[PDB]
Amino acid sequence: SMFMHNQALDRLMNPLVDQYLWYLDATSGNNLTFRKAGAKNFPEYFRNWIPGPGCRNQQWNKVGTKNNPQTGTWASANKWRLQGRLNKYAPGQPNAPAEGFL
Amino acid sequence: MGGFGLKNPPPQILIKNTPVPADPPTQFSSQKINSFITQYSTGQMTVEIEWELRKENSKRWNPEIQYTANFNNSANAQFSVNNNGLYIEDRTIGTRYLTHTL
Repeated sequence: SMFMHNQALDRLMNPLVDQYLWYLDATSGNNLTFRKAGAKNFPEYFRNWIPGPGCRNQQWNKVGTKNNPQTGTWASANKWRLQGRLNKYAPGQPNAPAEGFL
Repeated sequence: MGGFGLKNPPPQILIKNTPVPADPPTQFSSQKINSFITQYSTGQMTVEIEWELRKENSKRWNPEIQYTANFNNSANAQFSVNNNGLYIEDRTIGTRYLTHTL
């Protein structure tokens, strides 16, 4: 696929109309209160799809003065082990780092 | 009440004015459309029945009772409209006059 996506996953929807699905927002007052999904509050929407797999990875800032002075990076690497010996996990799942980090 | 009992009688015929909604609001709402345009309709109908009837052969000598318009003079004729324009039925006319041997 040579294309970059036009939309985020969490952002696939019509903003103009609220959903018909109801959830439990608040337990206060010895009773249950069901909010309705909508009113431009996105995090509460129901969705059919969820983001891809991955794992957390150590991030080194591209500006050298902001990085911890490690004489070498091994003990900090992501590793998988096979037959009782450790191999760096590279490259990992296609996860992007923070902006300005690697 | 008298009549012809039928397993498969003539079908009911049902008619309605299709609803025409009034001007909808510009912002979207999922509730039903309450306000419509007041309208009615009219037109002619017609019904054509085909009746089958049993001819009468009776050799009795003397004449029979028959239905006859009331012999009397009257301010209003029988089964006819009056001065105000209202149609008036003078009687209920049974079907049984001609005699038949038991």
